[PDB]
Amino acid sequence: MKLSDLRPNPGANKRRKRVGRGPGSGHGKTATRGHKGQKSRSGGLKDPRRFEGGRSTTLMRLPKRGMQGQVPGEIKRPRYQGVNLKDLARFEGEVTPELLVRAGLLKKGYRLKILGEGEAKPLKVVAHAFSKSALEKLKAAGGEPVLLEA
Amino acid sequence: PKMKTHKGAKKRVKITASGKVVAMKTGKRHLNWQKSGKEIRQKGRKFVLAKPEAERIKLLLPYE
Amino acid sequence: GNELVRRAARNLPWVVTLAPEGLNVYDIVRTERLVMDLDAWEVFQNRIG
Amino acid sequence: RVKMHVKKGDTVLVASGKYKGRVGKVKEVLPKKYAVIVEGVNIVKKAVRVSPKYPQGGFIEKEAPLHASKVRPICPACGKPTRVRKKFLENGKKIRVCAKCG
Amino acid sequence: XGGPKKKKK
RNA sequence: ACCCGGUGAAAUUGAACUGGCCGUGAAGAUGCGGCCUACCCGUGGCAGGACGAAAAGACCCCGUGGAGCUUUACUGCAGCC
RNA sequence: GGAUGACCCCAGGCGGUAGGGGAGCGUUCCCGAUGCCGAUGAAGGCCGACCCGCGAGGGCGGCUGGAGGUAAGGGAAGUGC
RNA sequence: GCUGGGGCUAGGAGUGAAAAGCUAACCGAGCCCGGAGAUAGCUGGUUCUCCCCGAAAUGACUUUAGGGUCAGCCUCAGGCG
RNA sequence: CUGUUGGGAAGCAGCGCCAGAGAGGGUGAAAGCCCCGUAGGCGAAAGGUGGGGGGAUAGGUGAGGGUACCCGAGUACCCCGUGGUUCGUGGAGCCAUGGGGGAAUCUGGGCGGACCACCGCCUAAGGCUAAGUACUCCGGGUGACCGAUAGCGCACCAGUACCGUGAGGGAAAGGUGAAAAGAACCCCGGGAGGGGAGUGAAAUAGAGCCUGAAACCGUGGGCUUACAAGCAGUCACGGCCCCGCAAGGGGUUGUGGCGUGCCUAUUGAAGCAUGAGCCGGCGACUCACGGUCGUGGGCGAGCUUAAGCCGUUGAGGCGGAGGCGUAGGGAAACCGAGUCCGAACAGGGCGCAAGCGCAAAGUCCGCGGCCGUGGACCCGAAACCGGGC
RNA sequence: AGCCGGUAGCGGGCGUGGAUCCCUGGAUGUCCGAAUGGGGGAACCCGGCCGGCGGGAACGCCGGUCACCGCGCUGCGCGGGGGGAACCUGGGGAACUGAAACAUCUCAGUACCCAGAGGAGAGGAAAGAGAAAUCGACUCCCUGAGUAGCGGCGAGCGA
Ligand SMILES: [Mg+2]
Ligand SMILES: [Mg+2]
Ligand SMILES: [Mg+2]
Ligand SMILES: [Mg+2]
Ligand SMILES: [Mg+2]
Ligand SMILES: [Mg+2]
Ligand SMILES: [Mg+2]
Ligand SMILES: [Mg+2]
Ligand SMILES: [Mg+2]
Ligand SMILES: [Mg+2]
Ligand SMILES: [Mg+2]
Ligand SMILES: [Mg+2]
Ligand SMILES: [Mg+2]
Ligand SMILES: [Mg+2]
Ligand SMILES: [Mg+2]
Ligand SMILES: [Mg+2]
Ligand SMILES: [Mg+2]
Ligand SMILES: [Mg+2]
Ligand SMILES: [Mg+2]
Ligand SMILES: [Mg+2]
Ligand SMILES: [Mg+2]
Ligand SMILES: [Mg+2]
Ligand SMILES: [Mg+2]
Ligand SMILES: [Mg+2]
Ligand SMILES: [Mg+2]
Ligand SMILES: [Mg+2]
Ligand SMILES: [Mg+2]
Ligand SMILES: [Mg+2]
Ligand SMILES: [Mg+2]
Ligand SMILES: [Mg+2]
Ligand SMILES: [Mg+2]
Ligand SMILES: [Mg+2]
Ligand SMILES: [Mg+2]
Ligand SMILES: [Mg+2]
Ligand SMILES: [Mg+2]
Ligand SMILES: [Mg+2]
Ligand SMILES: [Mg+2]
Ligand SMILES: [Mg+2]
Ligand SMILES: [Mg+2]
Ligand SMILES: [Mg+2]
Ligand SMILES: [Mg+2]
Ligand SMILES: [Mg+2]
Ligand SMILES: [Mg+2]
Ligand SMILES: [Mg+2]
Ligand SMILES: [Mg+2]
Ligand SMILES: [Mg+2]
Ligand SMILES: [Mg+2]
Ligand SMILES: [Mg+2]
Ligand SMILES: [Mg+2]
Ligand SMILES: [Mg+2]
Ligand SMILES: [Mg+2]
Ligand SMILES: [Mg+2]
Ligand SMILES: [Mg+2]
Ligand SMILES: [Mg+2]
Ligand SMILES: [Mg+2]
Ligand SMILES: [Mg+2]
Ligand SMILES: [Mg+2]
Ligand SMILES: [Mg+2]
Ligand SMILES: [Mg+2]
Ligand SMILES: [Mg+2]
Ligand SMILES: [Mg+2]
Ligand SMILES: [Mg+2]
Ligand SMILES: [Mg+2]
Ligand SMILES: [Mg+2]
Ligand SMILES: [Mg+2]
Ligand SMILES: [Mg+2]
Ligand SMILES: [Mg+2]
Ligand SMILES: [Mg+2]
Ligand SMILES: [Mg+2]
Ligand SMILES: [Mg+2]
Ligand SMILES: [Mg+2]
Repeated sequence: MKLSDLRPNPGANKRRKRVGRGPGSGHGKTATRGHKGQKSRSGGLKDPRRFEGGRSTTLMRLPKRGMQGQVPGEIKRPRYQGVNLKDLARFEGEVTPELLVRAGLLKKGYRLKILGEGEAKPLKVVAHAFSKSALEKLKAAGGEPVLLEA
Repeated sequence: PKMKTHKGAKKRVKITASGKVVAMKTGKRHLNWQKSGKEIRQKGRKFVLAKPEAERIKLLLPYE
Repeated sequence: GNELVRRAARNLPWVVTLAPEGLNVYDIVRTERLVMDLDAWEVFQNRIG
Repeated sequence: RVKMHVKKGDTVLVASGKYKGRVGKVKEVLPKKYAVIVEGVNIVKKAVRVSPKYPQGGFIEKEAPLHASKVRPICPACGKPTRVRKKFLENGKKIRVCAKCG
Repeated sequence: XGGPKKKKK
C-alpha cells in the first residue's frame, strides 16, 4: 500500500465537530443554547448532577453506612479474595497463591480463598481459606492444605 | 484534573451489582414517640429511581 | 545493520536507509520496495511474537 | 568574515548574466556588498553634475558592480573551482588541474 | 466632562 | 445675521425616490387601505412634527448586585475593666 | 426488478422558531514531494450575458499581476461576520 | 486681612469657622499597578450550505418568582413489533 | 560543460560527473556538480571549565574484662495559648512553639494516634554534606508557530514619540529595481508639479515607489427623467442602445400588476422599541485532565502499561510498580452462589443461572456528543483587597 | 587583501617589511550611581593630610589617601554593603470569589511586602517510618489515590 492509499474505514472519520457559525447550519446565532438565561450564560449552571435549585437536595437520605473511620484511619487487617473452582479448573498443577495471581486471578495483596461453583478437579489446591461447600466438593478428588507462615 | 468522589454520597448510598442505587429510608430517625410498630419496622432499604443516575455520576471511581 | 552499507545508499534520493531496530510501518509504506539483509529479518522476526 | 573566491589581482570569466563569456581582470572587490567590478557592466550613469567640475556632460560611462557569484577565476584553460593546497609555509589557491597564480 | 453634575432638571 | 472673495468644522446619520385627511396597524403612520392634493431644484426665515439630538432612566421596581450611615440586629476587633 | 446502492420502476412524505439528527462546500497548515505545476507567467486582483453543482462552491476564458503554488487519498485547526 | 518663598499632615487616613466640603478639572472614601480573564441567576453578540423531524410558555418543590431540579412535550440510536 | 526560449537560466534540451556530501541558503527565474555551505574531518600561544583519568595530603579502621566518670537545660516532660499534618477540639497523638512549673545520663529518655500494661522502633535539645530537582537574562537547534490589525508593547534608533505632578500609561510606522541604471538636457512654472527626451524586461516599477480590493470623489459615453407618491424591488409587456449570420442575449427604463427594511427582543414590530454613517480588516463553542454514552478498531477471562531505561538522516523498542475486569451480599465481624434482616429450614431486599471454529463479557487506543474541574462561548460592571504614587 | 563602523560626500591616510577584522589577556577608564573624605535637589558643590606642578605664600590643577558596620590581632589585616529575567528558602500575609445569602470554611500560605541564599535553593545521616521480627539519609518523577481521611460531614479540602 501507499500513503495515498491509506485512510480510515467509515465511522472513525467522524472527526466532524459542531459549531456556532452560520444560519442554516442550525447551530447558528444562539448556538443551540436556546434564548435562555443561566444555562446559556458563560459560566453555566451549578453542578446539575447534584444541585436542585435551592430546596434541600436528595442529601435528605441518610448515612447508615456508619463508622466512616476515625482520624488515624483504616486499620490494616488481612483481606481474602475469592476464586471459584471453575476459574481454577483451567490448569492442572498444584494451584497455589502467587501462582494464581500470576495468571490474572487474585490481585497482589490478597489472601487466597477458593470457594464457589464449578467442578472439582482432582488436585492439590494450596489455599488460605475454603468455603464450607467447596472444601467438601473437592475433598472428593484431591488434597487441599491451609496456610499461615510468618 | 481527576474528578472527585462526593463523600456525602459515598457515606449514605450504595451501587448494586446491577447498578441500582440503594439507601435507607427517611423517617426512622428522631420522632418515633408513637409512630406505629409497622411504621418503624417498615424502615429497611429502598431503591431510588432515575435520579440515582445523578448519584452514580458522583461516585465515578467507586464502581464495584 | 551493516554500517558501511547503510553509509553508501544514504544519499540516493530513491533510497531511505534504516537499521533493523528501526523497522516501522510508516517507512515501510512510504517506499515501494523493501530490501533487508538476512540479519534484520532476524530481529524483525523476533519483534513479531 | 566574508570569504569570496576572486581577488583584485585575478582574471575572471563572467559566468552568467548579460555579459556571459566576457573575460576581464577584476579591478575591484567590495566584500561587504559581495561584488566585483571587472570590465563588464557599465551603464549610462547620467552625470547630472553639469555646474560643478566637468561641465555640460549629459552622461558618464563607468563600470558598475556584479554579484560575485557571477564571476569565476581562470588559468591555463577556462574557469575552474579553487582548491587550496597547503605548502610548508602559506597556502596557494590552485585550480582543479594544476597551480593557479603565483 | 466627567460629569460631575447631578441630575437636576 | 444676509451678499461677494479667502480658510473651513461639528454632533448626527439603517437605507430613502421622506405630502394631507379619515382609518387601520403593538393602542399616536411620509412608508399599510381608501380618498384628497401635489411640475423639477434651491435661498432666507418659523419651529408643529419626524414619538427630533445628546446621555444603556437619575424616579420606580427587579438582582438572594455595591457602597455610605445607624442602633438595646448578628458575630468579631481596637480600646478599657 | 436482487442491477446489490446512488440504475429503472410504482407509491407516498417534504411550512416551520427554540431545538435534535444527517450530509457536504470553502479557509490555514502536515504527510502525499529529493514529486508535480510555474516565465510559453504561481498566488492574489478586475470582468463574463459560458460549463458543472439543489446550494455553500468548483471549472473555463480574457485583462491585471510578476514568483510562487500544490492533485487523488487522508491528517490537524487561531477555520467562514 | 490678603499675599510671595521655605516646610509638615493622605486613603478608612488627612484636613475641615461643618458641605460629607477639600485632598492634582469626577471624593458618601484619591490615583497607579497588581490579585484579575474578580463576580454578573443580567444586557448585547455569536460568522458557510442543503436535507428529515420538530416543541414549550404546564405540574411539583425552591429566600423561589425574568433563575433553576425532576416530570411533561422534541429529536436520535437500539430493541419489541 | 554546451546549446536553447528569456531582460536575466538555475528552466528546457544534449552528452557527462560527484556523493560518508541530493540539509539549507544565495546567484537577474526553478542549481547535487557557480558562490556560502552540507557529510566527513582538523585546530589555541591565552583565558575559562574540568563532575571524567591519575597522584598526593588531611583523616579514619580491632577484641576481652573491670569501673559507672560522660553522652548537647530552663531543654525533656506536664499544663494553658496556638501553628503544622488529611486532622475545623474531635477519643487528638506526633512535630513546632509564646506563658507557667520544671528532671534525668543507659536501671537514662522520645515514639508506635487519648490512657495503662505488654511487645517493639529509635537515641532530642550542636553543625556541615555533592548528585538526582526548579528556573531561562544569555548562546544554539527544531517547528502540521505568526507573517506587519498577526507574531513580544517594539521586524522600522521603542519602553521612544506622546499622556500624566508623580507612580504609571503607552502608539503608529516594513517591501522601487536584478542592478539607482533615482531620470543629464530641453519645454511651462517663482516653486511645486507636469510634458517631452533617456535608464530599465516592465515608469499606472518614479521614489508619500511590489501586488492596488472596497467605501468614497471625478471625467466621458449609452439609456432614462420636470402632472408626479416613493422599504425603491419584483412580474409582465412595451420603446431606445449594444452584441450575436439567425433564434437569442445584455444594458436601460415608460406604463400596468404586486409589495410593511435588516437584526435583536418579544404574546405580538414596518414599527414612533434595540443596534447599525458607509467600506475593509480583527472579533466569540476551545484545550488539559477526568467521566458517561456512542462509534472505528486491537486482543479477549483477560486487557493495558506509568515514570524511567536503551536506540533514532522526526525509528522505535524495553519497562507489569500499577489501573480496570473475573462475586456478590453485609455498618461490620464475616460468609459466599449467596448474603442480609430474622428464633425461623417464614418471607422479602439486593444478588448469581454459558451465543452457535464464529462471536462475545471486559479492557486498551483513535474518533464524536454531553458532563465535571478549571477565566471554559465572547464583551461589560457598581465594587473588594494588597503594595506603591 | 583589502581597509578608515551604520555612511556616501568634501578632505586626507594605512595594507603581501601580514592592515581592517575575529578570539584571549593586559592598558587607559571624566563624572554619577551600594557611592564610601564631607555636602547634595544623581551626573554638581566644598574639603583634610602627603607628594608634584606654575614666579607660586595667598590661587588653582594633577597623583595618592580619608565613609560606616562586622570579625580577628595589639592602629593593622580579612569580610560586608548594591544589582540580577525567572527559579529557591525564610519573616510577614490579604480580598474579590466559592458556599447560588453568610460568619466556621473556601479562595490560600495564593497575590503582595520584606530579608537572605545561590548557580541552584531547600532538604539531608533518624529521639524516623510503621505491623511487614520489616524498611534503612535526603531530594525529584511515576504509582499508591480522589484511596485513608478532613468538613456549617455543606461547598469543598486532601495525605
Ligand atoms: Mg434550529
Ligand atoms: Mg435563544
Ligand atoms: Mg441574545
Ligand atoms: Mg455564572
Ligand atoms: Mg440531579
Ligand atoms: Mg428553602
Ligand atoms: Mg432531589
Ligand atoms: Mg436513630
Ligand atoms: Mg427492627
Ligand atoms: Mg479505583
Ligand atoms: Mg536518502
Ligand atoms: Mg464665504
Ligand atoms: Mg418626493
Ligand atoms: Mg393614524
Ligand atoms: Mg411600500
Ligand atoms: Mg398613506
Ligand atoms: Mg421642527
Ligand atoms: Mg429623544
Ligand atoms: Mg437601562
Ligand atoms: Mg435574598
Ligand atoms: Mg457580588
Ligand atoms: Mg423543512
Ligand atoms: Mg498560500
Ligand atoms: Mg477566531
Ligand atoms: Mg476623616
Ligand atoms: Mg492626576
Ligand atoms: Mg477636584
Ligand atoms: Mg478609601
Ligand atoms: Mg467605599
Ligand atoms: Mg482570583
Ligand atoms: Mg471581566
Ligand atoms: Mg442559578
Ligand atoms: Mg414537518
Ligand atoms: Mg425569558
Ligand atoms: Mg430520548
Ligand atoms: Mg426507533
Ligand atoms: Mg562538520
Ligand atoms: Mg544526644
Ligand atoms: Mg490545625
Ligand atoms: Mg509527648
Ligand atoms: Mg513510633
Ligand atoms: Mg497504639
Ligand atoms: Mg523510630
Ligand atoms: Mg502561515
Ligand atoms: Mg500587507
Ligand atoms: Mg505589531
Ligand atoms: Mg502593537
Ligand atoms: Mg520629467
Ligand atoms: Mg509594477
Ligand atoms: Mg517583487
Ligand atoms: Mg503600488
Ligand atoms: Mg412626463
Ligand atoms: Mg412597478
Ligand atoms: Mg418589551
Ligand atoms: Mg412587551
Ligand atoms: Mg426602529
Ligand atoms: Mg421609522
Ligand atoms: Mg426608545
Ligand atoms: Mg429595552
Ligand atoms: Mg441611533
Ligand atoms: Mg464543545
Ligand atoms: Mg468521551
Ligand atoms: Mg470509546
Ligand atoms: Mg435471598
Ligand atoms: Mg476561575
Ligand atoms: Mg466548557
Ligand atoms: Mg559623594
Ligand atoms: Mg464577602
Ligand atoms: Mg458567596
Ligand atoms: Mg545544600
Ligand atoms: Mg488549604
